[PDB]
Amino acid sequence: NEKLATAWEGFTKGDWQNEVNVRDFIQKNYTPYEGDESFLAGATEATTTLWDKVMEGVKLENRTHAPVDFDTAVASTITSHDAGYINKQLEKIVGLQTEAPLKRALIPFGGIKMIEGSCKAYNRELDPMIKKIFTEYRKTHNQGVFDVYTPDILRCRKSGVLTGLPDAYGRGRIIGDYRRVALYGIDYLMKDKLAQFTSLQADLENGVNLEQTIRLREEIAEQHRALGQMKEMAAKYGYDISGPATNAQEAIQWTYFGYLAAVKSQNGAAMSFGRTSTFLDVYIERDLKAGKITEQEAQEMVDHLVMKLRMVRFLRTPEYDELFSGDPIWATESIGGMGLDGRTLVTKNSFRFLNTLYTMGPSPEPNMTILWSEKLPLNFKKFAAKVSIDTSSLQYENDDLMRPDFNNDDYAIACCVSPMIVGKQMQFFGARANLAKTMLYAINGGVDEKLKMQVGPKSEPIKGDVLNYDEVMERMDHFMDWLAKQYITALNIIHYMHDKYSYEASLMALHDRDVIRTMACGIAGLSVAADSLSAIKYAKVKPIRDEDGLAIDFEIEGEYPQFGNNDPRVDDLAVDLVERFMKKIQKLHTYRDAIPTQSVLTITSNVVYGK
Amino acid sequence: NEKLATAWEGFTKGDWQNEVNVRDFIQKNYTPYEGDESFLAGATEATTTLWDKVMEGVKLENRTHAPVDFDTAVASTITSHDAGYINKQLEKIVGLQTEAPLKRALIPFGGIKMIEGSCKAYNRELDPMIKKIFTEYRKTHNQGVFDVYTPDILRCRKSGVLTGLPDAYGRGRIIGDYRRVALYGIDYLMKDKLAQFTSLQADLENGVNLEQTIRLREEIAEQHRALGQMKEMAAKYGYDISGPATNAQEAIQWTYFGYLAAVKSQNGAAMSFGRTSTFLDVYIERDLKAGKITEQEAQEMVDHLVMKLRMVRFLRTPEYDELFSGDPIWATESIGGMGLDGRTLVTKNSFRFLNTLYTMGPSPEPNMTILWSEKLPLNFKKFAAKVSIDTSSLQYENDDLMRPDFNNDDYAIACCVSPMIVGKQMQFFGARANLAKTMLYAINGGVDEKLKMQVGPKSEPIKGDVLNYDEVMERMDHFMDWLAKQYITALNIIHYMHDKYSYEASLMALHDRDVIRTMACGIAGLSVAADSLSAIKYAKVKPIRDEDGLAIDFEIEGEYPQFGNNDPRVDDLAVDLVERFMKKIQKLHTYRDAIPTQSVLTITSNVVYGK
Repeated sequence: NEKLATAWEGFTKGDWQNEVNVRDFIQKNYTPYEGDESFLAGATEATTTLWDKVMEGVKLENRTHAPVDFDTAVASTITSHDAGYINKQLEKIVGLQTEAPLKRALIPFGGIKMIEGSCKAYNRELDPMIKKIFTEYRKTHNQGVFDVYTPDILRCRKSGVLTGLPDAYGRGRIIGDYRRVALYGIDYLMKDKLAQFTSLQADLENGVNLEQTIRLREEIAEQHRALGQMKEMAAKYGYDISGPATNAQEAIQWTYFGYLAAVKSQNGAAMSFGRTSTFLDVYIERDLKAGKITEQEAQEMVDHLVMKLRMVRFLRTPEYDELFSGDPIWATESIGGMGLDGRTLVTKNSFRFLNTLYTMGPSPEPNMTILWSEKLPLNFKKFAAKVSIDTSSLQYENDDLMRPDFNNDDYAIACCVSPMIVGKQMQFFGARANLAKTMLYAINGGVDEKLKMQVGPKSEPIKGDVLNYDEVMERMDHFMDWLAKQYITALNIIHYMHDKYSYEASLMALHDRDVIRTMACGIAGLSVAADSLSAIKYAKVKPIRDEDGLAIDFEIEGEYPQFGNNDPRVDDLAVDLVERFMKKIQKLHTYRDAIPTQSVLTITSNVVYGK
Repeated sequence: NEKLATAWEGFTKGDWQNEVNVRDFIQKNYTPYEGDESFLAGATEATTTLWDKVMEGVKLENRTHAPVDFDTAVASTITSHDAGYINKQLEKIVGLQTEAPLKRALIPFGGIKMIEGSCKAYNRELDPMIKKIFTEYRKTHNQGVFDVYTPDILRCRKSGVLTGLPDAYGRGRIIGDYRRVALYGIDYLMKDKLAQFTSLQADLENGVNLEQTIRLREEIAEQHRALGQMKEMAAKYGYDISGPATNAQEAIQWTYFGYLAAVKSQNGAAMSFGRTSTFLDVYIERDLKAGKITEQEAQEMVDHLVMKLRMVRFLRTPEYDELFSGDPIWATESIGGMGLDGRTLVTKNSFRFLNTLYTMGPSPEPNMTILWSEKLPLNFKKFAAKVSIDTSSLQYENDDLMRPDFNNDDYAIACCVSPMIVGKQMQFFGARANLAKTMLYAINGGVDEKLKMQVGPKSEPIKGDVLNYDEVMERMDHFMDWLAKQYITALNIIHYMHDKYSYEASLMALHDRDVIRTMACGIAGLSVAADSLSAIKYAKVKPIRDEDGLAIDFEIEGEYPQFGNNDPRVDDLAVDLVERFMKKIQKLHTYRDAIPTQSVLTITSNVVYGK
């Protein structure tokens, strides 16, 4: 139409011009780079003054072991907060979660009891109103879940067999395609969602999957709505993103706004930023080959961009705060990799992103993992190696396994869960089922002796001396049957509720209509379970019981292979264990039919050429 | 328990003591009465002073054509309001919706736009907060529906083919069994709901109907919760209803509290009070045959009871206040009838209830319909007749058709919808589909000649200067196909949403676990459609056309049989029409599988006995 023309200028025509197909875009006109870091540009006085200003707050957090500041009366949404800056006139890319830098907000939808816990712990008071609103009017995810939980699930939760269950707040391991905002503009994305909404009208009237169709429709309505609040939010910062980004600054700013909306409305742990570097590099490259921008100017926008990314915070409590234990924010950016066609996806921008670890120093948070492949440009390989040595801040993943695995070169990383083709997959974060604890309970009739609690079904402890691997596994297998039911039942409830009371509209609005859902399951204490199993069949494992007969400790006469030592008879037990569980799980009904998956253990065949 | 023990003092054993079976109770120990109104007792000075006090407010409403007063900042719930009285020292039975008599409240869950409309119309201002809460935090029924509605449905609503759709507030034609509160006490009902909740565990874990089981569980959790807030509410009025009512005053007060909770949390039109008179009469009879109470004292409690019932109000808008199309409150009480065993269910209380039309004068609101049977005691028959002549306030229904029809003697009336066996049935209020308009559109190619807009699928208007019954019906039948899909699709959406955003927890908490749901469909303009069809096949109907060849009127030449008057050649058309539609409808998928029903036209083969 009107806008498209002005801003699409120079871009090699392709499907991405007809349907939301970011992937085709990038592939159609991005510039693979084999050069080296020489072209790089250093920091800026603005960038440095800004970073130092922020650093103040960080130092304050470390020293305090608490948030700089957080709301106690405002319920965050995409548009609840006014614009907020570190230094208006100094920022090239703008946008914060609240009005003040590092000031954490209240995102009540996940659960109110958590917010109370935060207020309590960091010694402040929750505005009685906010509590009333999310107790009597708007039910929270947390509350909804616990209303449906079974006594047994609660019981498993207490013992630890099931752990890390996202039932108190954001489940989030969702990667919305934020590049869309930039590449298409809100208006185009909103019209698209209307076509999606309308495409469901036949099924609705025909009664084909009635209730699921009604749900998908309401969800899309909310997506639409969210996209609209996105413009409102951006507007508060003097920007109108209704149309597609024109220059490299808007491209970056748009993409970030899409993410800012996510970070203002949801509080999940692994809301990856996605695969952006290369995408944005087509906008930067363009403005360079035209004289509109300067390489140092570019670097500066990137520096301000990741700077914000370093600033995203979430109000937690001591336990869950990234400080003590607590999973960190996982704004992950996947870099480089190779396209299915063989060309590398490494771009100038790739170097630019890594460069931020120099310009603004080393930082873990804008968690940048490299999509490593044996065929990445050497200069790039070397640089990463250099950067890693100097900042020890980069992460890596084998692109040579994933690319061919998904048969897609546009996937992104999401922490502690399988990768996802951006905008095409939705992954329900399951937590972890502890197979180590499961094994012990199996041995002890379902009881947790170090707690004197009957967790699983009542059965007889393993009698006799010197544990017999065959018997132990027989017991362990029947117990894994039970555990599979508890675990999947929990996840079924958790995600039904999270979809109802905390639908990630702003992010789902940046996914296709029908996304592939999977129940990302996880396992805890696998190595410990494998070792214990090993010892049982390669040594004299004399159980050491007590008054009641419960295995309290274990004597091992002999030697056995340990986990992490590439020895098959253990790595085999580990593998066996995993598949046994997943096989058990996969026989059960899962909410919305998301297929159970796992990423704790991957198996494969790879040819290594020597000489 | 001790509670039950003393409370059931004298009551005949039965299944009603080991489970919630109000029906068995009543049947097991109630006293059929064949006597006459002589035992009746007149009003009380308290009752009269109270009524007059109230009458003030009524006169105020009539003269003002507006509510006495209504909240503008408080969101009503079961416990949001403090106790409220007319005269705290005079009242024998207590409880009001808000703090002040006839002061209407805000029940935001159904939809906020309606509340705004009320504030606007009766010239007052809605507290900006309440609006924010039910727009950004808690989504309303109304909003949810309109997010899913199709453009087509919208057209039907605007043209009128579909009318009275409950998408702006309470659907309500729900009869919660309020006698339970009295007969069992809250604690017993709460424990019972926890057995119901727990009975769903197996299905949940086994994945049998996963998502429906999760829903039923959350719904029961809410029922439980609601029963709990019921105590809290009653507590504010100095009462503890955790245990079963002991005397006749508590029985009445308990039952009413159950209803008060419904009227404080929901705003549907036909929330019948149920079948209470006879039930309560076993409590009154008991306290009489023991000297604890006096016949005049009894009458007084009843007078205060129905008095409250006369006071229940709901904030609406002009176009929906009782006067205009505005459906009235339908606190209906079903009286008398016969039990399956032949004994009459008419009791001394039956007369007592009718008596309130004398003691406090004639009133339409505590809509008392008599479950008439040829076998009711003559004295009673005469009295009703007398009362009707003097107050013209009684309603009647044929018990001889319903009793045998449901094969149940414990059903209750719900206005403009089929009867329901108390506590066992849930009826989704569908509105009315206008078959008259449907017929005209059929004749006119889908065009509404009045608003000049295509509503149904485009087709050619019937050709010719004279209409041919066979052709008209052929067109009418294909059009009814379309209408059936749109109507049922609308209802599907309406009730999915109403279950999500306005679940009648306090009432559903007084129903069994699994209730039979039906899509109570209705028809508008049937007589008009029948007449028109008649004329087409028994006369000469020539249509007067407009510039687009649409029939804007008709000239009839000759006489045609008219509806009402038993001429079967018109009434057969009406019947044919109804079943044609219902047959069409019943082929479609309905939400939660509620079976479509209708009560606009009943067909019955009746056997009489002469001599």
